[PDB]
Amino acid sequence: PLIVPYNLPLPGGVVPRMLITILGTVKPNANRIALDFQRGNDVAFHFNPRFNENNRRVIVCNTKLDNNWGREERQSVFPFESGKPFKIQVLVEPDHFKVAVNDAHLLQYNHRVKKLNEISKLGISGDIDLTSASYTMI
Ligand SMILES: OC[C@H]1O[C@@H](SC[C@H](O)Cn2cc(-c3cccc(F)c3)nn2)[C@H](O)[C@@H](n2cc(-c3cccc(F)c3)nn2)[C@H]1O
Repeated sequence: PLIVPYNLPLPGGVVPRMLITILGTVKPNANRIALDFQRGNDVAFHFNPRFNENNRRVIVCNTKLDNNWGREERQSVFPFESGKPFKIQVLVEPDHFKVAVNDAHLLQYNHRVKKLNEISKLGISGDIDLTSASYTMI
């Protein structure tokens, strides 16, 4: 449905209790997926499944400030499957982003960028077909 890369505005920034849902299908032979929550040119939260990093599947999370990447947080639990449909949910909590894939908790990422109201765009990129991207308050 939707064109990738896709930019989803987050009007007024993120706030605790905001739930973002992304539905799509991983392409065959996919190499990478990325979600980038942006504060202007900075990336507050980069969520990056990698299908083949030295023959391993890994999720890399990080923050980019002033064009420099910080310390990576890596997760070896890998719920994505080439060719198959997925659901990503990102719930904004007071102290972290909480990510679930296919209704199962995956990881939390502590807020490094603390001006939550200034994180006002989400970029979706990589080797997917994107079906829907939306948000709501819970
Ligand atoms: O930090 C996140 C950034 O990472 C760099 S790569 C640096 C390597 O991760 C560094 N590194 C660390 C280790 C290591 C860790 C533990 C133990 C050990 F032994 C070794 N090995 N290598 C990427 O270019 C960068 N990016 C990805 C994309 C991007 C663009 C379109 C689609 C998409 F899907 C993605 N745009 N920009 C970002 O993802």
